[PDB]
Amino acid sequence: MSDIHLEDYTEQYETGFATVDTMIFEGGRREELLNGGWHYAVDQYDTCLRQKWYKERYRDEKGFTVPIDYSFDEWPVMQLPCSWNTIDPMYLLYEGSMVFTRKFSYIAEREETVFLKVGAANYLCRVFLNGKYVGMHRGGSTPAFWNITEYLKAENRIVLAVDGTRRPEQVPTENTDWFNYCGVYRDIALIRVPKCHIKTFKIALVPDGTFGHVMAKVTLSEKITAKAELVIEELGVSRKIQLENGAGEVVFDAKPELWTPEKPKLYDVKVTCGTDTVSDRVGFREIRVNGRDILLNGEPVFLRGISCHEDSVENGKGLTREERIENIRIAKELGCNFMRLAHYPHNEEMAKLADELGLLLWEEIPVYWAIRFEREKTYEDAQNQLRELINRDWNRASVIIWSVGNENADTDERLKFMSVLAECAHREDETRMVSAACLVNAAKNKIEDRLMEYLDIIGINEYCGWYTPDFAMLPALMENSQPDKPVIVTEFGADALPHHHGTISDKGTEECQADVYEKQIATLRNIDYIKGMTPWILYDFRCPRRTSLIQKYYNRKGLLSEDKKYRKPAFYVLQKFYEELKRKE
Amino acid sequence: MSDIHLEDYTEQYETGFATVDTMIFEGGRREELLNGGWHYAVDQYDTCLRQKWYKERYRDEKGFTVPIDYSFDEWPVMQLPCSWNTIDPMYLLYEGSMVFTRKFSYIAEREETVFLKVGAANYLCRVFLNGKYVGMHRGGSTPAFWNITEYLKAENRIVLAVDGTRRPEQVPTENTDWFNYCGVYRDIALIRVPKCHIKTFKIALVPDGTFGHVMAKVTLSEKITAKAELVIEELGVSRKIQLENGAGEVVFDAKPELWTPEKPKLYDVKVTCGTDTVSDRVGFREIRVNGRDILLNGEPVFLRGISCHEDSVENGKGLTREERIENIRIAKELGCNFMRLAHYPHNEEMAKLADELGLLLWEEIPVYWAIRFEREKTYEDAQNQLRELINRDWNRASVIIWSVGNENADTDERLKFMSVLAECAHREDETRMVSAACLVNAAKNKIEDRLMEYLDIIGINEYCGWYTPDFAMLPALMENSQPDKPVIVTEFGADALPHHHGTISDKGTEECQADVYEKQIATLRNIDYIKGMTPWILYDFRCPRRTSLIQKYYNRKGLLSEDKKYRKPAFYVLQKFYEELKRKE
Amino acid sequence: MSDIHLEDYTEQYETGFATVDTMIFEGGRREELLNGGWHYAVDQYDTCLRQKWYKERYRDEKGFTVPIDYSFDEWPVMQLPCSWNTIDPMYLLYEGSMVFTRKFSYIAEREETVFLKVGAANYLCRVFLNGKYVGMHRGGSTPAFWNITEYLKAENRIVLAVDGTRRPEQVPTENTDWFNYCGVYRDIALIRVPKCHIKTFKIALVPDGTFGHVMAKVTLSEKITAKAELVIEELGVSRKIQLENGAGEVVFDAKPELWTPEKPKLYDVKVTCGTDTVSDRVGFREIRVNGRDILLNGEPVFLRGISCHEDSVENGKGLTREERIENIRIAKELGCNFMRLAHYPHNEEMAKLADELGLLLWEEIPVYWAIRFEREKTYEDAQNQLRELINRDWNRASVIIWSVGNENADTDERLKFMSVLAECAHREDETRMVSAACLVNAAKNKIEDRLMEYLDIIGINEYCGWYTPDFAMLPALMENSQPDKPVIVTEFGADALPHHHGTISDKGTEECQADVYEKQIATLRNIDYIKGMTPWILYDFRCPRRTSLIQKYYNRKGLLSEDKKYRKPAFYVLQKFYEELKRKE
Ligand code: NI
Ligand code: NI
Ligand code: NI
Repeated sequence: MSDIHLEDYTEQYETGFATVDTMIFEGGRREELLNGGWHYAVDQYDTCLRQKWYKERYRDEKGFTVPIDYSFDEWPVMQLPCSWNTIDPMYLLYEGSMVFTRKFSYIAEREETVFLKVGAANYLCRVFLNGKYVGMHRGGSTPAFWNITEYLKAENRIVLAVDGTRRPEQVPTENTDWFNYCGVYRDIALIRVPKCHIKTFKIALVPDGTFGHVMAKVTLSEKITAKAELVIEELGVSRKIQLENGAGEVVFDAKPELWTPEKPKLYDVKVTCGTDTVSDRVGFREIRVNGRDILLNGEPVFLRGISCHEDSVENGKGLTREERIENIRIAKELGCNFMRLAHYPHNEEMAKLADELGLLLWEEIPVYWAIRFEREKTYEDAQNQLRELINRDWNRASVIIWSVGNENADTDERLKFMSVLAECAHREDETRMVSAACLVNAAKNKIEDRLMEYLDIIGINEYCGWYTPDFAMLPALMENSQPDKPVIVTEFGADALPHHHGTISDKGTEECQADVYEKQIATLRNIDYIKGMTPWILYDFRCPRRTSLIQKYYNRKGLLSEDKKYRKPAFYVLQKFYEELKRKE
Repeated sequence: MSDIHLEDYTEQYETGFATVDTMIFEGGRREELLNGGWHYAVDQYDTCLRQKWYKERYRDEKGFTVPIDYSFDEWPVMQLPCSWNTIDPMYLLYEGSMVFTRKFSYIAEREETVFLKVGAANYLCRVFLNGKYVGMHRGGSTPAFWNITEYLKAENRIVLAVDGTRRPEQVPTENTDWFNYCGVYRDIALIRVPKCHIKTFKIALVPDGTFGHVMAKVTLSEKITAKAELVIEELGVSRKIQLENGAGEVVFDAKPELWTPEKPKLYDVKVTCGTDTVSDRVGFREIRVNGRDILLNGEPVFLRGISCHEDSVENGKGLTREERIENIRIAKELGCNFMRLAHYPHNEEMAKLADELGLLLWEEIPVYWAIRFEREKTYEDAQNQLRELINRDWNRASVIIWSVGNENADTDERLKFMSVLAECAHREDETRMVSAACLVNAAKNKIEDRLMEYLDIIGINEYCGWYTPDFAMLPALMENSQPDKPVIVTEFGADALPHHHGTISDKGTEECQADVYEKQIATLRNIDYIKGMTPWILYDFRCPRRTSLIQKYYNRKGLLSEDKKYRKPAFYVLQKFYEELKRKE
Repeated sequence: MSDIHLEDYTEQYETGFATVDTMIFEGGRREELLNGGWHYAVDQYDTCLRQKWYKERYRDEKGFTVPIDYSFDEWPVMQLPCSWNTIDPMYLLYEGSMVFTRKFSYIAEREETVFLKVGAANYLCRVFLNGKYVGMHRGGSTPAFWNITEYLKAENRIVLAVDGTRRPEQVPTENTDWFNYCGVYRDIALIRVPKCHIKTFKIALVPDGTFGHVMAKVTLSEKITAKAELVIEELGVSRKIQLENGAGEVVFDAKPELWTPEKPKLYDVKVTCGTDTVSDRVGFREIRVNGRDILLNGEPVFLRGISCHEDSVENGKGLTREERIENIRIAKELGCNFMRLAHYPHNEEMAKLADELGLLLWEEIPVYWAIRFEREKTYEDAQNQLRELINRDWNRASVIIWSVGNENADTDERLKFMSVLAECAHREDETRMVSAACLVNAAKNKIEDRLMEYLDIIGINEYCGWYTPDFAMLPALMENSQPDKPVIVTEFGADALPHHHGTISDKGTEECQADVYEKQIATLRNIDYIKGMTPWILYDFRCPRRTSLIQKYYNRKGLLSEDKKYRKPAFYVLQKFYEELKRKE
C-alpha cells in the first residue's frame, strides 16, 4: 500500500535530470512540436506520482479489472504551452500539480537521436514516455532536454506531471514580489539529431580591444577526433575547427561591423560537423568596464534602461512574440537603449528580438530575497539555472550583463553562495559583465555590500520618495558613496493605479508617481559614477503581495497599465530625460 | 528588512495556543457572534504575517506616510463563517492564507472575563486584536478559545489570518481522500463569563449495570474550594458537589428513561456555582462491550450504520442545520440506527441533533494514512485534537465510540503513537468505547492488527469486489479470523456515477455497485462476530484523488448523489437488509 | 468512392428489423441498463452510415494511417436517454442524425441469450455492435428488441445512429400538430434470458359477464411441447398451462376484486416454464359496449376525461416518473376518471402508474392527418407500431381503448387502411374496445364517417366556438346525429396564452377559452349518446405550427401552462362539471 503509506513518494523520481549538461544547441535545427491539446487532470494531492497512473495498470494478475482514478483519453483538453493560471479563473490561484498527456507517432527516416525539449515548466516537470519514467527538471524558467531515443515506439504516450508548488529551499523561495504562474508555458519540442552531433556552439568577438578577432567553440555529443567547418559568408570566413575528444576552438581575424542598439548588425553563421549542421544569427560587440566606465565597442555609454517582467493579462508568463515585440517597441519609444529582464530568464526569443531590433539586455536568475544559502542542494539548483541561462543565450550580442541575484542580505553564507555564482558566470562566459542588484546599506545609507567586490558592475536598488519616504535620503546616499566601479540604479519607482489621481503627497496616485520620478532624475542625472538606470517598472504586473484597493493584486509601479494600452504621467517624465540624453548623443 | 529576509517568520507566532486546556463549557451560556461580513484579502505569500499589517503602521517616526499593501475598510467583504472554497469558483482550489478583519464595540455592564471562540478553522488560525497578537490554533475541525479580556477596548479591530496549507507533519497529512476545505467555517463567538466560572461540566449514567446512578463532574477556572449545585427537575434531583482546588464530582441516585435511537429521551440539567450558571440537555444510556457483544442499556445490538462526510455542494464543510437534519433523516430512511462521522470532528450540532432525533454515533480524529508517527509535535497535535473532541462532546448520549484513526500501517512507531491515543481516550472518558478503522492484514487475509489489542471494538475496512476485485476473498477473510471482541465493518462499497449504468462487471456503474452490496451483505450478515457495518458512504463528496470521467473530482461511493436528491440502486439494497433486521427487532 | 457516389446508401441497412415479433416479455426480468454518458457526434449528412465509422478502419492494407472524420473516445458526452432537443438550445430545432457510442464489458455466468432493448428512439435507430450491423427499428414511440447473443465479446463497443428526419411516408407524416422530439429517449437495456424463454405473457379477466374467470396465454421462444405454471397467491390460484408448438392458454376460476379508478386493486402474478420465470402486477376488469352504453365491470360509465401529450419543458418527450405522476394527479384533481394519451404510445410506465393510482386510458398510434394510405410499406409500419403497442400494454387494466388514428380524410384508401388496422386490434386483443378520432362530416354537419362502422366507440373531434366559430353549429351537430354506439368527444377547446386576458370575444384569451368551455359543456352534458369527453388538452405543449405572439411555438389549448404550475380559468369550469358528475355518483 505504498500509494497511501509511503511518506517520501518523490525520492524515487530524483533521477534522469535535465540540466545544463543535457542541453543541445538548437540554432538552425528543424523541430516538430508537441504543442496542442493535451488531456489533463488537476492532481492536487500528487496522486499520479503516488499511484503511477502512467503505468496504465487496468487489470490485476488474475484478469480482474481494478478501480482506477483517471481516464486519459476521456479527460478534458488544455492547449499547451500555457500558464494554466490564465486558462480558467478556477486555476488562477492553483499552484499544485497538473497531469498532461497526449499521443504521437514516430518513424525514423534514418538513424537518429531524439531529444524531448520542454521550453519551460514552473516549477518541477516529471516526464513519462510509454509507461516508463524518463526524468525530471527543477527550475521554472529554463529549457529542459532529455534524450528519449530509447523510449520511443511507433505509437507513443507521453505524460507530463508539473508541480507549481512553492518551497523555501527552491530558487526562488516561496516569497517573491511576482505572480506564481505554473505549468508548461514555452514550446514542447521533439528534436531529431545525428548520433554524433554538435552539442554546444559558442561564438563571440574576442574582447581584446582590437575588434579584429573572433572566437568560436564547438563540443560534440561524443569523444571523437574530428573537425568542424565554420562559414560566415558575409565576412569571407571559412575556417576549420579541429576537435580533440569531441571539443575544439578557433580564433581568427575578421572585421565585422560592431553591433549597437542603434545599428544592430547581425551575421549568418553556419557550422557543419559530420552529418550535422547548425547555424546562428549573431552580432559582434565588446562589453568591458574600465574604472567607472561601461565600454561598448571601446566607447563609454550611459544605459538608459527600464525594468520589465514576463507578464501578460491574457497569457500570464507565456508571452507571445507580439507581446515581446511590443515591450521592446514601447521601451524604445520611452527612449531606452537598455532593459533589465527581471527576475528570471525570459523566453529566449526576447534576446533574439533584442539582437534584431536593437536593445541591450541584463538577464538574471531568481536568487531572490531569503534564499537558503547554507543548503548545498539549493546551491546546485541555482548554479544549474545560471549555467542553463548562459549556455542558452551565449551567442546573443544584445545581452551584456548576467545578474546572479537580487536584494539578498549581506551575510557570510550569502557572500559564499553568490560570490561563487559570480565566479561561475565569469568562468562560463569570458565576454560579459557580471552584476547583481543590492539593497542600500541601511546603517550607513551607503552603497556598500561585500558582494560588490566580485561584480563588474554594481546594481543598487533604492526607493527614496517611496519606501524611504524622505527624498533628502537620496542626495545623502550618493554623497555618502564613492565606488570605484560603475553603478546602475537597478530599481526605483512608486505605485500609481491607472487613472487614480490626487496631490503629489497622495502616495499611490499618478501625480505622486510623476513627482517621485522628477526628484529621482534631478539627483541621479548628476552623479558621476551612475552609468545607467532601469526604473521599476515598464508596466504593471500581477503581484500577490499587493492587496489594497489601489493595487488590486497588481504591482502598480508600471509606467504603463497592465495591458500596456495606457501611459501614466511618469512615462513622459522618464521619456523627456531619455530624449534629452539622446539629443546630446 | 525583516519582512523579506526572515526565513522562519512563523516561529514568533508559536505562542498563546488555544488547546483543550483553554476551552470553556458553553451549555446555557449567552453568546454574541462575530458572524457577518468581514473585509478580506487573499494572502498567497503570507505577507500579513511577515509585514504585520495588523499593527496598522501608516506613518514613520518623522510623520511621512509609508506605502502599504493592504486597505482594511476598503477590502471586499466575505460572509463568515464559510468554507472559502465554495464562496467563489476562484477559491475552489485555493489553499493558502486569507486575512479577515472587522470591528466591534465592547461595553462591560459588570466585571467579566471574555473569551473569543472560533468554532473551527482549517488548518491554522492566528488571532490579532487591537494590533496585538492573541495566539493561534492548530487543527482544522475543533473549536478554539482565547481569553481576550486584557485586549478589549471600547472599539475593537480583530484580524484573523487563516492558512489552509497542507503539510506532511499535520493531522491530517497532505494526502487524504477528501477535499481540503479552508477558512473559518463554524461560528465565531464572544462569551462573557464571571471571573470564577464553571470551566468543564461532565455528566453521564454510571455504567455499573443498574441504570440508576448518575455521575457529574465540575471544574472551575480557579483552584478554589466551593460548592456547586446540580438540578434535574424532571427527575427530582438536586445535589451539591463539593469542589476542592477547583474540581469535584458526585454520584447520585436517579431513574431516567434510558436513551435509545428509537426513544431518544433527553433531560434539562442546570448547574450553578457562585454567580455562574451552565446547563445542558442530556440523555442517559450505558454502552459496554461483553465478549463479542456490543451492549446498549444492557442489551446486545447490531449497529445498522452508514459512513458520512461533512460535505455540501453549496457550503463545502460549513453545513447548515438543515443539511445535518437531512443527513440524519436520510440515514433513518435507509434503516440506520448508527452513523460513522468520518474522518474528523463534525459540527457539534450533529451530535446534538443525533441526541434529539435518535441516532448512535462514532466520532473520529483525522489520524489518517501516513501520519508522522515518529514526530513528538505531531503526536501533541493529534492528542490535543482528540481531547478537544472528547471535552466538546462528553455529554452527548448519541456518541458511543471514539475513533483514534483510520487505515494506518502496522508499524512499531504507529503502534506506540495510536495505542497511547487509545489510552488517552479511555482515561479522558470512562463511559464510551474506543475504536479505530484498520486495514486487512494482507499477508494473511485476516483481521489482525497490533492496535486492536487496545480497542474495545474492532473496526475493519475491506473492499472485496472493488479494490480487492475477487469476491471470494471476503468469505476467506471472515473464515481466517476469529476475534475475541465485536467487529464493525467500518467501510466497504464501490463507485457509481449517478445515472451511469452498465453490466454488473462494469466497475463504476450503478449495477456493479448494487452487485457489490448484494454480495457483501450475503456474506457479512452470517458472520457471528460482525456486530455492525457503516458502508462507505451515505452520499458522494468532493475528492481531489478521483479524476476519471465517471468520478469528476467526487468520490462516487455514495448511496446518493452529492446533492442527496437521487438514490442509487445500492441504496435500496442496503435499505432492504436494514428493514429486515428491524422487522426481526 | 462508395461513401460519396452511392445514392441509396440506406438500402443496405434495411435488414435485421426489430418488430413486434422480436419483442420479449419484460415483467419480472432483471435488466442491466446502458443509460449513461455516451460519446456523440451531430451527423447532419449521415456520414457515419456512408463511411461506416463503426468499422473503425484506422489503417490501410499497407499499414498507413488514413484520415478519419470521427474520434469515438474524444467526442463529447451526452447523457442517454434524452430527447436531444432539450439537451442544448443548439439542438432544439435539429432533426437530422446523431451518432452515439460507448463500451461495456460482458461475462456470461451461465449459458444465456442476450437482448438489446431500445425503449424508444424517434424516428429510425440503427444498431452496430463490435463493428457489425445488428439491425434497425422504424417507429418513434415503441420499444425495439434485438437478439445480440452472437455479437457479444468480453469487451464491447455499441454504436447507435438515430435519425430524427420527418418523411411523408412515415407514421406520422412530416406534418403533425406536435413537436418533433428526436433521439433515444427511453431506457436502453441488456436483458439476459434462458435460450428457451417465455416470449409473451397475456392475462385478463374473461369478458363473459361473470367476473369470475381469468384467461392466461403464454408463448415461448422455441416451438416445443412444455408446461408452464401460473400462480396468483393472493387469489389461491395455481394452474398448469399446456404448451404445444411453443404456445398455450388456459381459463380458470378466480374471484378478484374488480379494478376501477376509484379502487385500483392489483395482484402479483408469476409464471414459470423450465428454467425461466416472469411476473406481472395486474388488475382485473371487464370493458364492453352495449348499444350506446360503455360498461365497466357491468355498469354504464361516463368517461370524465382530458387529453394529454408526452411533453415537458425540461425533458421534451423523455418525461420522468415524477412528471407522469404529476399528470395523473392533476387529472384526478380536475375530476377525471379517464385520459386520452395522444397521439402515440407514451412511456409504458404511464399505464403502469395509471394501474396503480387509478385512471382509465385511451392509447393511440400516430396514424395522423395525411398518411400515405396507398403505400403498402406505410401500412406495414403502422401495423407493426399498433401491434408493438398492444403487445407492450396487453396486461394493463387501466387501458380500455386502442385508437387506430386521428383526423383522417374519409376516402376509400383511408377506409381500407384503417379498417384493417381496427380488425388487427380486435384480433390481437379480444378484451378491449377499438376507436379512432374522426372529423365532423362537414357536408352534413353530422357525426358520420365510414370508419365508424369498424369501431366499438366513436371518437369525434369538434371545435365549435373556435375553428368553427359559430357556437350554434354545435347543437345543430348533435341534432343532426343519432349514432347507434357510444360517442366520446375526443377533442374540443380553445387557445389561451397564460395570463393573457380580454373579453370573451377576444380569441386567444383566458376569458374566451373559459366561455368556450361553458358553452361546450352546456350542450354536450345533455346529449344522450355522448358517454365521454377528453377536452384538448391538459397542458400547453411545444408545437411548431403555432407562431403568433399569443402562442410562442406552443399549442395554448392547455388548461394549465406548459410547466403545469398555473391553472387557467377554463380548468375550473371543467373541474366544476366533473365534480357535479362525481357528486351524482
Ligand atoms: Ni484620467
Ligand atoms: Ni436512469
Ligand atoms: Ni392574472
